[PDB]
Amino acid sequence: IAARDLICAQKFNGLTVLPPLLTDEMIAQYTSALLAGTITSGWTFGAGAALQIPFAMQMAYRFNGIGVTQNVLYENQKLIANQFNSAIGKIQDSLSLGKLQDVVNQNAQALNTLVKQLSSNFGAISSVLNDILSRLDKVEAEVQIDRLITGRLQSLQTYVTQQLIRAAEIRASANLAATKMSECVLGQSKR
Amino acid sequence: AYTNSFTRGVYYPDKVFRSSVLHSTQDLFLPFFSNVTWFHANPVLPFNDGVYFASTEKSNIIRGWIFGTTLDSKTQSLLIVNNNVVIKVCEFQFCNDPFLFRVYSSANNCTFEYVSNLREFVFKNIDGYFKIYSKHTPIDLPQGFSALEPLVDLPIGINITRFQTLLAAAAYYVGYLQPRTFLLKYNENGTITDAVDCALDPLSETKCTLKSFTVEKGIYQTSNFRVQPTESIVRFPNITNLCPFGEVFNATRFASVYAWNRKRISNCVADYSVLYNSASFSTFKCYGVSPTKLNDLCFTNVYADSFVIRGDEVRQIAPGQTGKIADYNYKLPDDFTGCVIAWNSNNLDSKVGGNYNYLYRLFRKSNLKPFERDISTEIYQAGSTPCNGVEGFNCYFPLQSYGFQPTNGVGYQPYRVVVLSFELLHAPATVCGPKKSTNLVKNKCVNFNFNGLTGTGVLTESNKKFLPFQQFGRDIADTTDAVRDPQTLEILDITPCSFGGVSVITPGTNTSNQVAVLYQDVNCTTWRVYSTGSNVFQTRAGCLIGAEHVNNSYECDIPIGAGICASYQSQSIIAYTMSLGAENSVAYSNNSIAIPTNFTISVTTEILPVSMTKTSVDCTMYICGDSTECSNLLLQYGSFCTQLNRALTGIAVEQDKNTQEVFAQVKQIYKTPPIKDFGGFNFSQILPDPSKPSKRSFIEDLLFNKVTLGFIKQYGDCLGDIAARDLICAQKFNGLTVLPPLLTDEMIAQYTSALLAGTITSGWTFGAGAALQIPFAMQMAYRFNGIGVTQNVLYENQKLIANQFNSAIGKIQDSLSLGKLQDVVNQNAQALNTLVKQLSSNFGAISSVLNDILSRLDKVEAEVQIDRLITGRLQSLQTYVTQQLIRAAEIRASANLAATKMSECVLGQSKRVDFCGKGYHLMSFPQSAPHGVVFLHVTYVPAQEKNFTTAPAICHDGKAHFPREGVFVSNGTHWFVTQRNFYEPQIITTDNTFVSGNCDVVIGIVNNTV
Amino acid sequence: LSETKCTLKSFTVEKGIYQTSNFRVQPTESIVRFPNITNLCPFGEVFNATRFASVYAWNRKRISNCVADYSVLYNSASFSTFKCYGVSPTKLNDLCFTNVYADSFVIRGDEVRQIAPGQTGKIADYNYKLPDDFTGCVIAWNSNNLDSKVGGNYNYLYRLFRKSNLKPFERDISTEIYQAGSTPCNGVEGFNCYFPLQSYGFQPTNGVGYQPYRVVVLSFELLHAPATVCGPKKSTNLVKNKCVNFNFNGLTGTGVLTESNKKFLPFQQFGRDIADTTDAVRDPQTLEILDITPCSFGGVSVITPGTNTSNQVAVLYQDVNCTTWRVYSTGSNVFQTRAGCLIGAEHVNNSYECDIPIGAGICASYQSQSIIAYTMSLGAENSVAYSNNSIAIPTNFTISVTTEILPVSMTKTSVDCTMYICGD
Amino acid sequence: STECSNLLLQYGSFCTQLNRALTGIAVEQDKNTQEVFAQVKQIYKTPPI
Ligand SMILES: CCCCC/C=C\C/C=C\CCCCCCCC(=O)O
Ligand SMILES: CCCCC/C=C\C/C=C\CCCCCCCC(=O)O
Ligand SMILES: *[C@@H]1O[C@H](CO)[C@@H](O)[C@H](O)[C@H]1NC(C)=O
Ligand SMILES: *[C@@H]1O[C@H](CO)[C@@H](O)[C@H](O)[C@H]1NC(C)=O
Ligand SMILES: *[C@@H]1O[C@H](CO)[C@@H](O)[C@H](O)[C@H]1NC(C)=O
Ligand SMILES: *[C@@H]1O[C@H](CO)[C@@H](O)[C@H](O)[C@H]1NC(C)=O
Ligand SMILES: *[C@@H]1O[C@H](CO)[C@@H](O)[C@H](O)[C@H]1NC(C)=O
Ligand SMILES: *[C@@H]1O[C@H](CO)[C@@H](O)[C@H](O)[C@H]1NC(C)=O
Ligand SMILES: *[C@@H]1O[C@H](CO)[C@@H](O)[C@H](O)[C@H]1NC(C)=O
Ligand SMILES: *[C@@H]1O[C@H](CO)[C@@H](O)[C@H](O)[C@H]1NC(C)=O
Ligand SMILES: *[C@@H]1O[C@H](CO)[C@@H](O)[C@H](O)[C@H]1NC(C)=O
Ligand SMILES: *[C@@H]1O[C@H](CO)[C@@H](O)[C@H](O)[C@H]1NC(C)=O
Ligand SMILES: *[C@@H]1O[C@H](CO)[C@@H](O)[C@H](O)[C@H]1NC(C)=O
Ligand SMILES: *[C@@H]1O[C@H](CO)[C@@H](O)[C@H](O)[C@H]1NC(C)=O
Ligand SMILES: *[C@@H]1O[C@H](CO)[C@@H](O)[C@H](O)[C@H]1NC(C)=O
Ligand SMILES: *[C@@H]1O[C@H](CO)[C@@H](O)[C@H](O)[C@H]1NC(C)=O
Ligand SMILES: *[C@@H]1O[C@H](CO)[C@@H](O)[C@H](O)[C@H]1NC(C)=O
Ligand SMILES: *[C@@H]1O[C@H](CO)[C@@H](O)[C@H](O)[C@H]1NC(C)=O
Repeated sequence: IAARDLICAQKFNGLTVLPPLLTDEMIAQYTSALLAGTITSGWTFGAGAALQIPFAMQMAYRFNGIGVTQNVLYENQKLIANQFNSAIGKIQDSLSLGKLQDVVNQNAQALNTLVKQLSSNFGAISSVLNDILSRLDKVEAEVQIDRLITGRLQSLQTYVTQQLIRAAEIRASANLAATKMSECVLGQSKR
Repeated sequence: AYTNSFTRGVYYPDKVFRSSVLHSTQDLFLPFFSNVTWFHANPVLPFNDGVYFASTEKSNIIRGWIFGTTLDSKTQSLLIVNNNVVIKVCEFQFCNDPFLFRVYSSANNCTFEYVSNLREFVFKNIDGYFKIYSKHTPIDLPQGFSALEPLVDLPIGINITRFQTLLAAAAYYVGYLQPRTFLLKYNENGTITDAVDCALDPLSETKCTLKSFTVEKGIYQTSNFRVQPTESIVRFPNITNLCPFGEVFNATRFASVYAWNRKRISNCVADYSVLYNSASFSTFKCYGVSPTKLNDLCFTNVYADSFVIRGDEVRQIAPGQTGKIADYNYKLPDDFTGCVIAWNSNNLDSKVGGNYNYLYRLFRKSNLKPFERDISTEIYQAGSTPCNGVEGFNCYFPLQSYGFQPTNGVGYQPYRVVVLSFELLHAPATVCGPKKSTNLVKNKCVNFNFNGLTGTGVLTESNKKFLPFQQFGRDIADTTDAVRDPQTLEILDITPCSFGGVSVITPGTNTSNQVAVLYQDVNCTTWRVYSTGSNVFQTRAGCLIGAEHVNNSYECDIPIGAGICASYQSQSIIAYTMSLGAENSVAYSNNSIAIPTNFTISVTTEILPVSMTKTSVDCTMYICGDSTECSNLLLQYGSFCTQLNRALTGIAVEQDKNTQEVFAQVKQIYKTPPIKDFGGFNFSQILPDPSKPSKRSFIEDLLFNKVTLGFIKQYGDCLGDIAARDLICAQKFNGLTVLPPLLTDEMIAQYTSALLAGTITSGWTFGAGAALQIPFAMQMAYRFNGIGVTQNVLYENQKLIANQFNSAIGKIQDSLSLGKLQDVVNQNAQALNTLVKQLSSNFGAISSVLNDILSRLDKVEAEVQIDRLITGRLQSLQTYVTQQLIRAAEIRASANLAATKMSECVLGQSKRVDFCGKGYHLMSFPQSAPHGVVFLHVTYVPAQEKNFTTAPAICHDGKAHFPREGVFVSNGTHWFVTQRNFYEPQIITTDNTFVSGNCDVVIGIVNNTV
Repeated sequence: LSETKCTLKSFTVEKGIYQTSNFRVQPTESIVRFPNITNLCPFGEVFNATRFASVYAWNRKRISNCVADYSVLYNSASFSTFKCYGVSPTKLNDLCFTNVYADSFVIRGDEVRQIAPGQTGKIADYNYKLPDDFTGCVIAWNSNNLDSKVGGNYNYLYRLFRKSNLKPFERDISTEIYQAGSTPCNGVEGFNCYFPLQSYGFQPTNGVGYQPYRVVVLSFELLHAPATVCGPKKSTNLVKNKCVNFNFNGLTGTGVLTESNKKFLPFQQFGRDIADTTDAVRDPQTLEILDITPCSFGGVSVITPGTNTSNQVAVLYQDVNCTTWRVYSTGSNVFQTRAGCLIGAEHVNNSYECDIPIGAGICASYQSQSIIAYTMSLGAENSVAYSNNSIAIPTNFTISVTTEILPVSMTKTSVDCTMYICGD
Repeated sequence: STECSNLLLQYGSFCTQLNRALTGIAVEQDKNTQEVFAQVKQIYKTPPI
């Protein structure tokens, strides 16, 4: 069963995956707290104590924010609510995400090619240590084992360098997402 | 009968002086915390790989030792005895009870002779050398750490498996040694004072990896779970006969070279030791295999080729030779695997008068191909004219005859030649060798040898169907994973027996010595662990052993994974689930609102790196030192140092650019105000202090002492032994240097003081051109208008606001008693230190010192080693440069963020949420720090809210009215209109209101009077 | 400037500052320090002995306190085999050797190929074996004139049967009968049992492959511990506080020798650092201990206005404090900064903007015409007339247009690896 | 293989380096998640009405 799993083929050769510290349920808990705060309090909770305010009055504030008078909202409340409900319905209808899948695909591909590069000779007489050691004595075997060692070390070094570059990219994206959460969800943006 | 050693038994591995260092070595050591045996006041004990001996005596009772295999007169034994120190190697005949001088009865021929309160000895036997280390120590085995020093090494050259003690009211101890890895500590004087056994505990593995005797609180990854092989297996086919050595090597008459003979070998056992008493070979050379492995292998397609040639043509039977025989008679491939055997036969093939029975080919149009035979007899044309049979002046008969007389020179004597060709380790094989098979063992980690293929692992029954011509099966990584048993013909799968990840959690060695272990691939709900215990907690990250579970939820202390953390509390380690935060709720309704009635002024600090250290490298000095030979060999890699230096120079200029674009935003320098009277606001703690050797403020001074880090280091400064501990001019004796920043710290402080003066005297006008003066209180009133509060609110609470600001700015300097800035320094130091440390690697050569290599080998033999060293060291430098580039990019991102923050938070008022602090931003002050910048953010925070009833609109007389600013609130009886961020009710009248409705459509309208 | 030109691989240089090689120093003279020994090594007793031992009971003797001048063998001894393993034959005259043993025996002509680290056969298996990590030399020569007698010399024996292979440098001198059929063999012989030892029959009229050969094996260690067997080199005086070339007991190198304060234990001769290079040594004659320091140290930089403007340059020595001789050349003007010592530029007292950055707040520029060094200026000095009842308000305005430039893309490339690496 | 394990010790300062880099990445990921999602330390209930 180890000859087809492709996961414990990785970890029979020393490659392992570590779990995240926060579980998906805890993340969903955080997002639910954010939604409850923004719906009940407006943008007050993002600056200290959360103050309650009726939702229609909050949307009137947000209309004053974009340069329209608040009586325009109160005279079209039902049309606005219907439009919002229909729009969210369309959003969930459409859902029947390649940016997120690309990261997973890249990580899997990197680990799999790392496993695959173990069949190279690197200039020796074979890529199997046991075959080399079954036929040659110590002095004649060091010369081949050293070539294999150098090849596999440079494989690992290449993998680590690529991982560092990808991590820097992901950090840039995470900083952008944090700023978006801070400025679009906890307040109204003018940019 | 049994005792415990703790840290007893350690010797100097080498004879080289070291001091102030930690060194890691592998040798045969007595394992830490092992059980030794106790003998009171003799028996015969084994001698496995070496012995640790100790004797606590008071009257010189222990006297000596005897070593050997059997202690009779059929083998040699070693006697060491005091009585005069006497050392002999003889064929002694010993007694059952030897005591001291009736120790032995006879002494046959000898090959070695030398007659000449806690005593510790170590004995070893390597390469015919009996090595002894010893030490004495004045005072139930005691405790402590002492290191034994080399005593003697004797060339006895005997085989030892047992030993015994010689006795004339004492005790002695016996422990056995195993190959281990130790981390020893040398002190200032060169004495070994401490050691760590790496293969004892996971904590010991962590200590050996960190190369330190202390560990800081955290969680560390250790080696994967390892399992040892229990036993060994041999499985060859069943064969009885012996290979036909007599028919090949003892044949009556051999063939001619031009018609060499070939025969196949199969179904036999290759036991060539039967040739030792009858055949001596002048040539025996093998190509694809070592001569010392032949007894362990099996061979697939075995052919033997025989012929006869003359004495000095034997050198032509080799893969790549030219000559008469190699060209026209017999050629070997370049990829030949086999053996060539030749021996002189002047007694059989020589006759008086001349033997003319052996021929060879002298003329041919073109060279043969490997293993091609040509037995033609057609005349040879050598003049480009017809050659129809007749001979002479153009035509020769191709074949010539050897003439072998008994009285020739050795170069013209007959030689018999055999060539054996075979294949190894790919297909089924019927010519095995003289090894004996054993039983087949399944479902255990064992050592196996299947038809010469050796390995380790677990064997299981398989379901694959090999074709008859296949014997092995390979995986995608090119390793064998299936095999066919050569006797039962069943097929087995081979699986490795090492699997699973392991981690160790520690609170710090300076706190406690207890640890927890996480097994990441185990479900205890279980035996794949080093040790079980009283408490075993199962998580979804693995199985944790050594920590107690609890049901309450704290914040995280040490992250373990999947929502579980650990901490240290009679005192134990506990595991819990991390809490996200407090549990709160909001009293929401459709006609209720809360409005603040008071406020607080808060000051918070933010820290950002701006720069890192600039370095340069002299590659010739790092790679070659000062060897002219190495310097001349390095020129064949010349296009690789300029590249590294270009990258480093780019980084070095980038750092100064970062500092310039963060701090030199204003080119006008504003002097500090001569009179400091700003509506009652105290700035003395952040303005420049002129009563110091610098112009740094109080807070800046507190900041600069909180980071531990430019200087001129002279040659005479660390000339001599002082270079062996500085750790800085150890770097720069190898070509690594640090360049100073272009702007000094005083200049940076000058820029920050100009910024503060501008912002305190001008507001935000100086960041857009000419700086215009304005009283500070009016500036604060403007900043209050900025966040949506009226300016009269500021003017009526000026004393309270000023007092709050002063107390808040005092709290910051109180608290200052910065790991983000220290991390950069630590990383930059560590990288260079490991670069210096990597110069002790061999990289595959015979030594890591150029001078040692060049003191013993000459040019041609020395290039082969110097080139390996050069490749390794170039790789080290390239790795360092790449990591530096990545870190520089990260620092550039941080510096750009700091520049934007200086431009938007300090030179103006920000509307972006949570960009210049927490709350509603008012204003910001920068301070300079080592390699970074610190921002003091001042924000407005509403407080002390109260409840009110609210309506969206008010209907007077059939018309709708809207507040036009703020909200309508009611305190139970009356209706007022107020502002959002501060309670300030007023009368609802026609100027604070506008009418744009008919009072028929607004939901929630409440009618009142205006 | 020439080093900069060679590094850039160009005959022109643009205005700026360039890093050059570190400050190098040449060694003045050479030193040799061996121990004091008078005697000559016993070549006659080993190579000229009347009778050697058998291969199964080979002989071994220790060599110490002598000088190895093997040129004395040229007059009398010709060798058919001489091979060395851990060292080159042309370096033997400059080295010292630590633990020297000589092992001697006699074998037949065609077995000499079996005295090597990884050989198989009768002698390598049952009689005499070498390690895989052997460091030493093997010497063999024909001796048909001494060990051959008419009718057959039967004094030399070897072992033909043994249960298992010998370990390296192991001797076996037993005489017990050998069991070859798995039946009791209590002394009697025949059809299952053999006496383990066989005898060479050496007659003068044999083939060269059946003639006697005398074999000596020398084993020693190099460059780790104290040594008493040295080559025929002559010592010189000890020189301190100068960069010299040294040869201490065969270990060669360069640097400065200084008196030390370390106490080696009697069994130690050298000392190492974390980098695994030798740092301390013990003089083999006075028994004092010296420290070895490299004599190359310090960074150097060159400031140039551009070769198309002028050929004159300034040099910054980054590890020198002229307030001074660790410089290539002195000059009329020398300026001391906290970045190093600058030689070839005139200091001035007025402050400009930066032109060429030097470090720690100092820049340089081209001024009859010379290079000048000053401290960069941060900008103009202004002030604000602040009071508690005053304000300034603009009365006019200006419209300004400014430019900003940003990169968006770079060039796209591809590679054919087979074409770059292997051509065709 | 014990032989390869004993031969690899002449390259011992190259595994710790790789592992340090990977550990840095691993902690960076958890930091990213915290700084994106755990912005508010107060947990608010979903409204009852
Ligand atoms: C009697 C023991 C002498 C050994 C002294 C110790 C080390 C000398 C090492 C190598 C020198 C080889 C000496 C044998 C003569 C070499 C052949 C020649 O003459 O060119
Ligand atoms: C005719 C039998 C063919 C040999 C069997 C096939 C393969 C065995 C390969 C090598 C071992 C035999 C080498 C000949 C003996 C020389 C070694 C010695 O005695 O010094
Ligand atoms: C050792 O002594 C025994 C007994 O006389 C003798 O047979 C044997 O040949 C001797 N061997 C050696 C090497 O001296
Ligand atoms: C070790 O060296 C120090 C100086 O480095 C010295 O003070 C101390 O006495 C020495 N220890 C001894 C001699 O035991
Ligand atoms: C060859 O045959 C002869 C005579 O039968 C025998 O004495 C000798 O030992 C044999 N040698 C080999 C190598 O078979
Ligand atoms: C094989 O035969 C062809 C034609 O008969 C000839 O040209 C060629 O030389 C031969 N090969 C060899 C190796 O002689
Ligand atoms: C070897 O013996 C076993 C019985 O122990 C038998 O099954 C097997 O067939 C024999 N060898 C081969 C190649 O079949
Ligand atoms: C562990 O084993 C138990 C018992 O079968 C099972 O319920 C559980 O799903 C397994 N996995 C974990 C993570 O506990
Ligand atoms: C607001 O808080 C301050 C304390 O900072 C207090 O002195 C003041 O009385 C409070 N105002 C009211 C109206 O309670
Ligand atoms: C400002 O604070 C300092 C620090 O305590 C204090 O000495 C000074 O008196 C304060 N300013 C005034 C005007 O009191
Ligand atoms: C407002 O009322 C809610 C419940 O109606 C209460 O929980 C809250 O504490 C009140 N506000 C204040 C400031 O007390
Ligand atoms: C509400 O306001 C009215 C009008 O100012 C006042 O008479 C009454 O006392 C207030 N009630 C409370 C609870 O403040
Ligand atoms: C307020 O509106 C209600 C609903 O039409 C009406 O009955 C009531 O009389 C109004 N109040 C006043 C004071 O006009
Ligand atoms: C061996 O001794 C003889 C006679 O004493 C002498 O002639 C010969 O030169 C010596 N050979 C050596 C010392 O190699
Ligand atoms: C050493 O002695 C033991 C027991 O006497 C024996 O089994 C082993 O074969 C001997 N070693 C050698 C290399 O003969
Ligand atoms: C060598 O001679 C010196 C005197 O020049 C003497 O001090 C020294 O002891 C001699 N050699 C040794 C090893 O002592
Ligand atoms: C250079 O030497 C002078 C003379 O002693 C000394 O005052 C100064 O501190 C040293 N360092 C620098 C950077 O000038
Ligand atoms: C303002 O500047 C313009 C020149 O751009 C000038 O023509 C105009 O007279 C100025 N206004 C006053 C009031 O001086």
